[PDB]
Amino acid sequence: SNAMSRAKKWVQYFLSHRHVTMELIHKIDEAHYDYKPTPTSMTAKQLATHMLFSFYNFANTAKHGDPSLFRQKIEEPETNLAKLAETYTEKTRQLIESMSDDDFDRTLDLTAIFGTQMSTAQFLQLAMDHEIHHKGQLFVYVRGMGHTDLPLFVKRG
Amino acid sequence: SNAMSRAKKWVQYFLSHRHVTMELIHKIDEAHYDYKPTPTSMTAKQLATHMLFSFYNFANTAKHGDPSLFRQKIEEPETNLAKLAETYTEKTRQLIESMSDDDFDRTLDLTAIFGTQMSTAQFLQLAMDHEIHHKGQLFVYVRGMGHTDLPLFVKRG
Ligand code: NI
Ligand code: NI
Repeated sequence: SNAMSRAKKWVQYFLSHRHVTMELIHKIDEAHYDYKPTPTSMTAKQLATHMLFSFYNFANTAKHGDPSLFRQKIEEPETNLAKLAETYTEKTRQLIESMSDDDFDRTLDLTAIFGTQMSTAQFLQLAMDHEIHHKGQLFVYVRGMGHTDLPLFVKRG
Repeated sequence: SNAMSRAKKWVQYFLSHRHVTMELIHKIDEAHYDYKPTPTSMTAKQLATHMLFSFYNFANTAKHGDPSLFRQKIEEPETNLAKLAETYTEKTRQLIESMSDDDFDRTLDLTAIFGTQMSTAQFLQLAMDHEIHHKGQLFVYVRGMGHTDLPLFVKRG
């Protein structure tokens, strides 16, 4: 029988990147929450928050096959990035882990949003691309704040 | 005969990102070739070059199922980024497009390099993650140079 479900594969793929995101987030102290590489860039706190919430929305939508969920506003009082990070990483992990293998084949009607329909797997690949994209930026932020010992962009696990 | 048009799917996936990379590269004039967001960061030219060459090596290696190709040094006189970009984007596109669907299942012995064996498809996903990762950084560079009208990080359709 299969050693792992699709869900389990996606979760490992997710974590191989999100773990790095979290390592980077821990290098950001309150003093740099509002750091910006450029005058028109997001603050570090904005960037990190956007990554956590946006991915949660992708997973949430994917899990429930419901496109309306996608732009549902997340209101969270947490304030402390690191705690926020661990909270939403766990919520996101659990959503994905709870999916069946057919769920990944379900078609999502996203014309209203991406102007197109899409398999749940393509949709999740988009969420990954989005996370990897922003993590790349986060790398630049963190070096800008002066940190030089940075993790590999992706974890061997 | 390739029932899944794997190559063709990968190519479309590749281009949906590489096209944005190229749009960004065109916003970089010779005057900013050596721009760096931080004193310890790669220059814009170094970053863009690294993306073009690294991906070419992934594809090259994938196409020929030959791990030795991977760290083969690329020597290129071009100098002009944009031309370099279009040249290597086309070479990369052609390599991937010329692959059969079984090629994507071939196992690559990469212990010497990543300390692990890997399917060609996982290997190509790594190449994509790497491109997306660096394109994220390139976005920070380009805003830093002063450009504010930036493409979406990925082109759909
Ligand atoms: Ni975003
Ligand atoms: Ni790299």
